[PDB]
Amino acid sequence: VLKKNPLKNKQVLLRLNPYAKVFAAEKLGSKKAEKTGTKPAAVFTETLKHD
Amino acid sequence: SAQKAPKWYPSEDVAALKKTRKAARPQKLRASLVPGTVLILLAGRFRGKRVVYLKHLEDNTLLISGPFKVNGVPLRRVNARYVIATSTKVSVEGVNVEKFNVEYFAKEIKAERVEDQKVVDKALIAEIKKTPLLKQYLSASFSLKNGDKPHMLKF
Amino acid sequence: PSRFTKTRKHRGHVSAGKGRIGKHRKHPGGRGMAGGQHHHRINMDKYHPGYFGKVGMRYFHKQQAHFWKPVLNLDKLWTLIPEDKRDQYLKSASKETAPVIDTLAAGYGKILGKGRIPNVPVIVKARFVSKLAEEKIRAAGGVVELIA
Amino acid sequence: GIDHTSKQHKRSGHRTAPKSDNVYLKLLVKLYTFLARRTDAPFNKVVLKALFLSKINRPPVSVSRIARALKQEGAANKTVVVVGTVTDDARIFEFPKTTVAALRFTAGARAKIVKAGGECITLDQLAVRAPKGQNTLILRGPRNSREAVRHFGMGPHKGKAPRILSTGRKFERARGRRRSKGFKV
Amino acid sequence: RVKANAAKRAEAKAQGVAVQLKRQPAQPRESRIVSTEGNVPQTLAPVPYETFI
Amino acid sequence: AEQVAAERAARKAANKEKRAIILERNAAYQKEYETAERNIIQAKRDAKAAGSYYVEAQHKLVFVVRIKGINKIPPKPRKVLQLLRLTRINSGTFVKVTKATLELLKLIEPYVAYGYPSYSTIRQLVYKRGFGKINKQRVPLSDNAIIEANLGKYGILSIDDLIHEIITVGPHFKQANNFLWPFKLSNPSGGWGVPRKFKHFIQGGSFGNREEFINKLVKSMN
RNA sequence: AAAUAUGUAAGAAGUCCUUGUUACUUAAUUGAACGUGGACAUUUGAAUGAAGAGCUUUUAGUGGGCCAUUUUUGGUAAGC
RNA sequence: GGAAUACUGCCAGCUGGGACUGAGGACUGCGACGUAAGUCAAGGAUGCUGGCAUAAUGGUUAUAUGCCGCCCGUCUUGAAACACGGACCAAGGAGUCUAACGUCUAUGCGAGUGUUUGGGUGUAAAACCCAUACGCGUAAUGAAAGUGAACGUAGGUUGGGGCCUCGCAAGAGGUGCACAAUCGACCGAUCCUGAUGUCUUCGGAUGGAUUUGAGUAAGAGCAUAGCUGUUGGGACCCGAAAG
RNA sequence: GAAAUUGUUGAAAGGGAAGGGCAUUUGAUCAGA
Ligand SMILES: [K+]
Ligand SMILES: [Mg+2]
Ligand SMILES: [Mg+2]
Ligand SMILES: [Mg+2]
Ligand SMILES: [Mg+2]
Ligand SMILES: [Mg+2]
Ligand SMILES: [Mg+2]
Ligand SMILES: [Mg+2]
Ligand SMILES: [Mg+2]
Ligand SMILES: [Mg+2]
Ligand SMILES: [Mg+2]
Ligand SMILES: [Mg+2]
Ligand SMILES: [Mg+2]
Ligand SMILES: [Mg+2]
Ligand SMILES: [Mg+2]
Ligand SMILES: [Mg+2]
Ligand SMILES: [Mg+2]
Ligand SMILES: [Mg+2]
Ligand SMILES: [Mg+2]
Ligand SMILES: [Mg+2]
Repeated sequence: VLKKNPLKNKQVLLRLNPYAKVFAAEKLGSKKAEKTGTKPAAVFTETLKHD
Repeated sequence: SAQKAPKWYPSEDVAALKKTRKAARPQKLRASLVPGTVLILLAGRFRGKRVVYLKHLEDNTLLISGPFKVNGVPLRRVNARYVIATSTKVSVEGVNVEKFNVEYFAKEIKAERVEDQKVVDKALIAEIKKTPLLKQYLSASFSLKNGDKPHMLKF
Repeated sequence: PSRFTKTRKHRGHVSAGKGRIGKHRKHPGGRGMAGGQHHHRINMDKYHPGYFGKVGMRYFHKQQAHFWKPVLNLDKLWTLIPEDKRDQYLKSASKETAPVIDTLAAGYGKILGKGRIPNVPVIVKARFVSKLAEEKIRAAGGVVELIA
Repeated sequence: GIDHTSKQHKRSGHRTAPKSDNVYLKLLVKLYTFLARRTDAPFNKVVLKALFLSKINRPPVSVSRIARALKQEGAANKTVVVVGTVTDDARIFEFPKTTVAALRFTAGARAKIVKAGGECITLDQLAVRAPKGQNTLILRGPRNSREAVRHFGMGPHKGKAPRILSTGRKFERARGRRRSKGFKV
Repeated sequence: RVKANAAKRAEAKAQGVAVQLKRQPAQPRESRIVSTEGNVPQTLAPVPYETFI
Repeated sequence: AEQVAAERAARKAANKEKRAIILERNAAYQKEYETAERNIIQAKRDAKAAGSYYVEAQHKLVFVVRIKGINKIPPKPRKVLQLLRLTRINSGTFVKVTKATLELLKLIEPYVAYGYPSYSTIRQLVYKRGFGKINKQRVPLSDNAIIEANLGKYGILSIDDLIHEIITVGPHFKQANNFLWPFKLSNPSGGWGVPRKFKHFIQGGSFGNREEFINKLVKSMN
């Protein structure tokens, strides 16, 4: 009789999408990225700063 | 026959309501309403009176006292949406407000209410008297002056 | 019944369903069959080809009774026999005692041969007969007797 | 505003009830409405639709047509269903024994069927005998055989029976109907 | 295409299970890595106006 | 001799099995999305480190919103809009990008704003304004049972299965996208960001390809 | 020699294999047309859409038009 | 060299204030929490409290204020028009009936149908009953003389609802009315061919054809009634100058 | 014993028309529980 919006009404958000509980518990919307340290090539930097 | 009565008549049976999913969960009153806080009454016969906040009641009303001896406002219920909670606090450790509940205020002046007024006021005035001109503050009525801007004012 | 007509429904509408631009005038295209060759030529030629002109030869003082000749096809040939007797005539398909059918007395002038008849002899008295009608009547073991 | 891709509020264009006020026909329609809703029987649905049809959409079905349908291979024992009138035909001389369910029977048609040794039942008797239309054979008369039909689509080179009151020589046969008078059609 | 489709269907039902017999519109390009070895990007600029008449 | 408990318990158990299947499928989808996004990021970084340029794949999915009213539309753009189911202002649909659909977007450019929808945008669109076509009956996607009943023959068991089939343009994208009723969006809540909508986005207007800013526009319209 | 516009096709009424009819056709069972029998349904052979598709009857009003962008003719031009 | 921050984007992160709405009316569903019982924000508002108990709310009406609002009808591409009719009011005032019809629909009967010209009868213009005819239909075609509708399971092919068999089903097969397309067959007309025979000029078998018919190919019509449309009628109403 | 039109009484409004729509004030009036 009445459309209840998920993205609010956590109850409906959980009726659909049982994975929302896991998402919220593990904080997958704030996932930390593994650190890497690849550096752009000198040719990339020189082209980028080329006038 | 003046109207030729209808072929079908509606049922004169009131239907039961379907089950309501609305539980009565406790009110969350704003963090500024801590017992002992000096409130300013915004409406009622004691509008503008500064009173002392006390136990939060079950009908969601705030139990307040003047103290009656200080400004003539007795122990009474008040609506939280009709008070401004100032940032002025007295200590209500020592006042016994467990007695006052919704049934206490159900509808000349009762001697029981006079004696509860005396006991609560005697517990409150002693705490008030160690803050200079707090008794005078509570005796004075609040009013907005020319240029007072309640969206900018702090209380 | 006037209460069911659309003129009751046009009450209050000025043009009575006849339009504001082209009104209901008296005789905008002529009366009756006017202009069938000039301004109704399309409607004459479509839906009435052959309307204008002469197509054959005349016949002064034609009497239709001279040409009265109702046709009965062979496919009936038995509704002229009474219903009760028809069953016992269909049974016992004998060359003797074959039922006699007066088609003229039944009101027909020519017997045609459209349908097919059961293989039972029948004596058919007619004024005229189709060739195939007589052939089928004879193949059923019957005969055609000409009368007038 | 909506850019409508089709006519709004368009009626389906099909009858949902008979135009007839025959109370017995309405009772038959009620019975077959129940059946079509609660049997999942294509037969019941098509019979319910046929019960709505106007007279020219229910052309009579003759006992000759029934006999030919029964001469169909394997149909000899099927119950013939005609949603309409069953008429008599003297052009046949050997009618088979069969069960025919029809809205109406001509006196002669009923007589021929019963004399051949069958039964003429109504559509509610048919519904009781075969609620799912078991072993039925729905026959329909020759719709495009009406006299009115031969005038439909009249025009040049159509060959479609001009609308005329008197027939014969001198009646719409000269100019536009032969090459000797102007042209032919 | 009919003949190639018959041949592909036959070879498919002989070799395994895959058909893919419907043509497809030109698809969006896939990712690619573009090298600069011998292809260092040249920088262009808009040219000033002149008449050359 | 009860035929009530031995049905309700079995139906609850079947519902639990279906929910566990949906849970594991959604977890797999989340892993897929995160891995693809981090692989794109890493490919770009690796190409830069190797002195190359990672040319990301062309976008396979667009979201198109009709921003023009229904009056005074030339017939060919009007027909293309009707074939993209954009028969009303602020109606939106997903279009799988091919040559055949790019040449439709080209025709209807002055009447639509379109671009490349993000997973967040698609998810919010389907969650809030998702409706399915069932006897066409514009049924809200309030439960996964409806999605299973109408798209389960394509392996789509939930609203997240549907979102997945949309974002990754799957083998049954046509059926899932057509099952999705055209999204009826509101006007943007902070405005269009431009004084006049009916010049191209490049020229300071609203229509045409706004490739990644379609997410902000649609989020403000949703 | 464009752009725009425009014809056709994108399959089961299809494709392949064998062989029956003929007074047509061939030097000729040569071919033509129509068939019999046999094989091939996940994508039955691009995309998108499809308040469905097809069909019929019968009748109303209308048959003064005008305007805007663009193409364009006469005219100096015109709210021509 | 190590950070920060901006910008952009994501979160099924948390949370405050404001507005509109409360449709539905036993249960049924999907969920959530809970160990389970049960509980819940989960297929649409309930709980607590106050005043009033009547002109207080509300309705009506006049007026005031804010904003808006040209005179209707008509012809017209275009009317508020410096286009026409209208000073006002009452009453009257314009698509009717009929003969014959088209389509559609309802009804009765159905290869038939129509009792009502007339007769019988009557409680007397009613109702009831009826013979022979006649009309239309059941045969067409040709100018006419005239001739006149089954090779066949009243045909073949394709599609075809429904039904039948098999199958859990999907589907496959059989039968396929209506209807559609097409190729045939039959009847009449036209053009040819011209057998037995013979009043030797009649007869016209048999076989044909880029020809033709408003035809046949297991009949649908007849009657009554209704809307709409048609024609003649004063003919929707009023109107000439004339004869 | 209608209306047009008119007298009297009562009420109300009125700076170059009047009439009308939405909303509310004010006055008058009134049904419903
Ligand atoms: K006219
Ligand atoms: Mg709703
Ligand atoms: Mg009108
Ligand atoms: Mg007029
Ligand atoms: Mg704003
Ligand atoms: Mg703007
Ligand atoms: Mg005119
Ligand atoms: Mg930010
Ligand atoms: Mg009021
Ligand atoms: Mg104004
Ligand atoms: Mg003019
Ligand atoms: Mg006007
Ligand atoms: Mg003027
Ligand atoms: Mg005039
Ligand atoms: Mg005047
Ligand atoms: Mg009057
Ligand atoms: Mg006169
Ligand atoms: Mg004269
Ligand atoms: Mg008097
Ligand atoms: Mg008066």
